[PDB]
Amino acid sequence: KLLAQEPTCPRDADGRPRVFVEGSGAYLTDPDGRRWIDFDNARGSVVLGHGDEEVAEAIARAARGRSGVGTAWSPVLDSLLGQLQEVCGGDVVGLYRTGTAALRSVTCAVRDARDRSIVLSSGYHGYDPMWHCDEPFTPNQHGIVEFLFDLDVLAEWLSRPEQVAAVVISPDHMHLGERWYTEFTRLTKEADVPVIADEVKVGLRYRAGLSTPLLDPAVWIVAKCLANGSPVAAVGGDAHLLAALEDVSFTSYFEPTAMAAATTTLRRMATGEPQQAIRAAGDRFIAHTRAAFANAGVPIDLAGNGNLFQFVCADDEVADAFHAAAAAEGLLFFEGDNQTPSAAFTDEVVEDACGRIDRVSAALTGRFTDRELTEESWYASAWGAMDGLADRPRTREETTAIVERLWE
Amino acid sequence: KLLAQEPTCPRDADGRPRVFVEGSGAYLTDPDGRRWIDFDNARGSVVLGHGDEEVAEAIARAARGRSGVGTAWSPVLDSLLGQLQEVCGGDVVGLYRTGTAALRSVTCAVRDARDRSIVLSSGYHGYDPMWHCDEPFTPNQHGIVEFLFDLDVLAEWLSRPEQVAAVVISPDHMHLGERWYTEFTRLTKEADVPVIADEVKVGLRYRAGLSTPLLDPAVWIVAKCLANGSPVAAVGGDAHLLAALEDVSFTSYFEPTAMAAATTTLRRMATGEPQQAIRAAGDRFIAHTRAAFANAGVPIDLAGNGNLFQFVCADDEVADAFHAAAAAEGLLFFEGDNQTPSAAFTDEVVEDACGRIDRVSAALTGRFTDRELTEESWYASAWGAMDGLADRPRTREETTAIVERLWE
Ligand SMILES: *Cc1c(COP(=O)(O)O)cnc(C)c1O
Ligand SMILES: *Cc1c(COP(=O)(O)O)cnc(C)c1O
Ligand SMILES: [Mg+2]
Ligand SMILES: [Mg+2]
Repeated sequence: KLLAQEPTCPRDADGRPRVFVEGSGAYLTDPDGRRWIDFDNARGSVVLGHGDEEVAEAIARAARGRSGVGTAWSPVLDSLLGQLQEVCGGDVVGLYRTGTAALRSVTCAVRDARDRSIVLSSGYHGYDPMWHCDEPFTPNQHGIVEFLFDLDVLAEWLSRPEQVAAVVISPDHMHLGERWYTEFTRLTKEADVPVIADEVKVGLRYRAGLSTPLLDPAVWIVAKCLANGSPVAAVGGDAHLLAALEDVSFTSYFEPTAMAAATTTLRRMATGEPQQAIRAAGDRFIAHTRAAFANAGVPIDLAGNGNLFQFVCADDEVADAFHAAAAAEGLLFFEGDNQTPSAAFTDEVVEDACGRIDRVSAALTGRFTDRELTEESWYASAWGAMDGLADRPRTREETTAIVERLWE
Repeated sequence: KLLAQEPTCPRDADGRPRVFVEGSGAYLTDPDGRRWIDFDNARGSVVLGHGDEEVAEAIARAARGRSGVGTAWSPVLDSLLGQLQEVCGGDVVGLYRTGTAALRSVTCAVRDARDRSIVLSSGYHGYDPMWHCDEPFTPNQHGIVEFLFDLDVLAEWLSRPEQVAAVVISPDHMHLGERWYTEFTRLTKEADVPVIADEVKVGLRYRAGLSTPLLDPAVWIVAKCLANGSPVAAVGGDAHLLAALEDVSFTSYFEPTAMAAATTTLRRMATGEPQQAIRAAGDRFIAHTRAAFANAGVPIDLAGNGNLFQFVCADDEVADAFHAAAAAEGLLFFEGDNQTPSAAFTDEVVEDACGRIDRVSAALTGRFTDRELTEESWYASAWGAMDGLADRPRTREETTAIVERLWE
């Protein structure tokens, strides 16, 4: 009753936040002592695992003042900035406390440097009201045009390239492939319009770097993979587009526990070793689950890979039944959105999770055999998880019909 | 070089950041092993002392997953929200990662609820470009009117109150007295315009509550005194003005180390005991330093009190020489701004700092004896530390002259 905000979090079927009292690695414990396997992982920001020991020891030393103070530049900051530039590229780098703050700051800075008013956007960029819009494909009151990853609309807006400050996208790799990224980059290069790659979710997710070499971002942002859940985001890119960042400073800039979390995690994510382990383990879970449902006649498929995947259900009634059965087995999925295992999702947790999925599959068998995964199923599922239109062959008239069906 | 941002931090006379390796209580150690006394304390957010052990134990346990996980609601959140409402009041509360994010979100929410576009503002509210303006006393492109704590200008804008959504001020108590606040509240009550009290700096600074009962804020924000430097800011107040906060959610919302720091610190700040201890110790330092300078003919005075004070120097050459001498003695002041001791500024540290000040005063003696603090000295110093005009008697035409002198 006291909270004015509505934070995104796991909720029961009555909409009440699920409470978890502790976590370790891949397991959460609820107030009754029941253990759940976490695939949500603070919306994909816990990539090493809850309570990771190396990060925990670094945070504890930082909390005791051993690794610098919030008052001043610390011996480890240069190494953080240098590694961010080595891994992600760019002339210059910047730090923020949320993805939302980073996205607003760089978008305003790029727009100011470009002295142009229109920003073409796809994907979620945070909670700030500058991104709110009543309708797609037209400018909101902040000059932002949502284009739902539709390249026909993008091409039309880029046909008047001089009024476009930038194109900002949150890259998705479950439903957008090589053809989409090749054409996206072709259009933006042709228009000579800088690209802001919002990689808050996919930067460092798949490898020690940004998510695809088919993008040539003028500015990038990463965050969820950077600090095992501690509140750090980073940006980098062309110096002149980020000139306005000279005005950015905030009180907790040098706070040592955030710095310990980001440096310790980035050093490990820069080895590529966590992403390779998660990919293998998550891929085994996906393969098992896809086969389990298909053999049981359960109309649920999967998209994505071990690092980041989603469930595709025939309809919302199947999805509701799936989520209720998953919760009953102690599987904690980010409902309707993307599942992101951490490095604590090891071979033994995979076996546990596969066993829980066997019980989920048994619980759904015979209930929805008549339902089919349709083109509509895939569009609706993708929309819920990557905030726009899947790259599936479609006509322009179908684009309109899908958007009218799925908007709001 | 790599950093696109310009974070506020202690810098040498060439503008290079000073590095500190570790800190404990009130003492910092530099790369050469020299011990410095911190009066900056992460811009006033370290109020218990660097590496406070009780906070460090709470942070370390949270870092091991023992006190909730970033994935989900945990009991510590319920306790923090209740503590905030108990100490600061209000219908509802919200949490943010910086003061800047809190001020932008609250201001946007209040403007939306009030369905009016003009916001009257004094004081610093964070780094967001919404606060930037070319000129005081006129609306910027976001509808914000800077009025530099001038009540004649405020009265002028409030004489046509229906266009005014809110008045947001960062209360200063070094240069604005009880009569300023009585008239401010009289004017805003008369206009029936809600007040947003940006208490990011002074909330809980002087006692276990907001900074003055002479203000009647519809919405408050606190942060620097909340979490001993960990990145937490809080807001609260009238539910209808904060309705838009339902749209606020961010990935690290449930991050456990931040909540551990905030609950542990707030528990102590709620007793009023740290603020009383700091007041006493800082007052002893102020008294010693005022006399040391005055008795040596050094034209530097102090304003404020033990919780929050500043140096008032005759001119910029005196200020530069003072800062260089202080650094040479290992005194770390927030240059040109406010000094905010922590609860680790105990009798022993007071004695050490007073001896260091004796050497600063010795280094300055005989260099500036012929100079005096003028009204210009006081306006210039106050402008640098509290971001507007001191409450000194002046005409409307004199307001114009001071502002023309001091506006960048
Ligand atoms: C979550 C997310 C953001 C916002 O990050 P916060 O830290 O939650 O503000 C921005 N962009 C993308 C692509 C995201 O997934
Ligand atoms: C420092 C400060 C802010 C901004 O807070 P950050 O956490 O630095 O963004 C806002 N208001 C006041 C009064 C401040 O002193
Ligand atoms: Mg989503
Ligand atoms: Mg200041």
